[PDB]
Amino acid sequence: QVLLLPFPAAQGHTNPMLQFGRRLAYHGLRPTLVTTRYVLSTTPPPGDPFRVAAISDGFDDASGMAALPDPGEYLRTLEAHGARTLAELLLSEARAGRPARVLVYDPAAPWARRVARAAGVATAAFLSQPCAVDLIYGEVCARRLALPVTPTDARGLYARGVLGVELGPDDVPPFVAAPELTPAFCEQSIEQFAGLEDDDDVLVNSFSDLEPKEAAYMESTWRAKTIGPSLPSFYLDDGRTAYGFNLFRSTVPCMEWLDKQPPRSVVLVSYGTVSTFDVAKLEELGNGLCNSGKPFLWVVRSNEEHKLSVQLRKKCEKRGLIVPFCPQLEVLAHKATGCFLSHCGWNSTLEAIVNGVPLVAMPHWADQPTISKYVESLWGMGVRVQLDKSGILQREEVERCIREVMDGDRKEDYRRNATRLMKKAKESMQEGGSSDKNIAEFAAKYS
Ligand SMILES: O=c1ccn([C@@H]2O[C@H](COP(=O)(O)OP(=O)(O)O)[C@@H](O)[C@H]2O)c(=O)[nH]1
Repeated sequence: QVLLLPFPAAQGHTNPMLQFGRRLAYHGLRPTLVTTRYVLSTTPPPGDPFRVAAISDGFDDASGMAALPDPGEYLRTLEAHGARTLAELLLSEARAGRPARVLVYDPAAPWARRVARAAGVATAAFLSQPCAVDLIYGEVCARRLALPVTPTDARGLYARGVLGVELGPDDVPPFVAAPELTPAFCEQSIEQFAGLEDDDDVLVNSFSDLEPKEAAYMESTWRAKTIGPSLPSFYLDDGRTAYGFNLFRSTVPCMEWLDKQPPRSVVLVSYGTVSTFDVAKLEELGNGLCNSGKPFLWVVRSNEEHKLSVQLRKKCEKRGLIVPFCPQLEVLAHKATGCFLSHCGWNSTLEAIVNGVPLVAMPHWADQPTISKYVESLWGMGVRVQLDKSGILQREEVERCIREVMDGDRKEDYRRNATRLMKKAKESMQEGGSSDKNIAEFAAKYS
């Protein structure tokens, strides 16, 4: 089979690799999703065409990340148990008459490539972040840039035609520009690339037209092939596609609420599945939303919602809806959706692009500051919130950015760019498109 090993944490996102796997199954390959025992027992399996299998991260009954909140210690524990149990899985698969043909893995777990290579299984790295960020990490790994990475280093790469934007201090990836703040994440980011040259294939969830210089450099430097955006075929208009109302229509109550709002009127608001906001930050964000006067759909996770006051929740009742989780793709495809106030995680960004939704970017760390710069400066599909002198986001700034995207003199600029990139994203994944071609090549290689 083809084994698919997304980053084996509950906080990891399996769907981009599953959508790659669905495309491989269309070409006749047989995919298995490999997750932790904890994830397997706490989420529904993917269903046809997938098998499921498990490894362990040390914690089969509880969440390893809650147990081990120091990131370095969680990652060392995952490596020790994961590598052992992955080896055991490769053997048990072979003994069950399903020897793995290839292991597709997120190199944010680079021990997986060692284990598979030692089992004589081909390996394909699946980069889950944008080429722009990936190449900066790769230059550090390759010892072409020292730590910390500076805006001067970034300006060099722009000048050499590698980066298509000039990154300032608030735009360079903090895990390498401020590595003392997050030692384990700095190491994780760089070690993604350590030994990547030994893989059979290297894949990235992006498309060439979005980041042309960066994807070209990733291809020539790391053999990376673009295979995205790795989203459901429906949202890419890929029939293997006529008039636009979502045929993949759920019963989720927030969708009923969106159905009653006017076209392009609603602000979707999410800071993703990992970041935590303190009470003060939630208060500035929620008041900004209320102060905007727009309808809004605010995702506040179950594990965060204790921080919302009664009074702010009531204020949000006037025009807003607060939910713990939404069907974000379905939301973004909805005719009522006008803009997305996002932390600019890459999956959320790609989902916004495929649906032509303009962005208000509120980045925290990882790839988000970089993505937010591309959003505002190269892609032109939205604006980034400006923090005050002490690094605080103020309610007045939240409000001003919402208004600027929905009502400002440049409203039509952001919409125009979003629509333009939407069309190119779809093209890339349709038959004969730049990403589709790389998927087909891979599939033939492993048939
Ligand atoms: O209410 C929500 C919040 C998030 N997501 C999905 O969760 C992923 C979040 O990934 P992202 O890279 O944006 O950031 P993270 O959450 O890892 O910071 C995306 O696929 C979202 O569509 C969702 O479906 N519903």
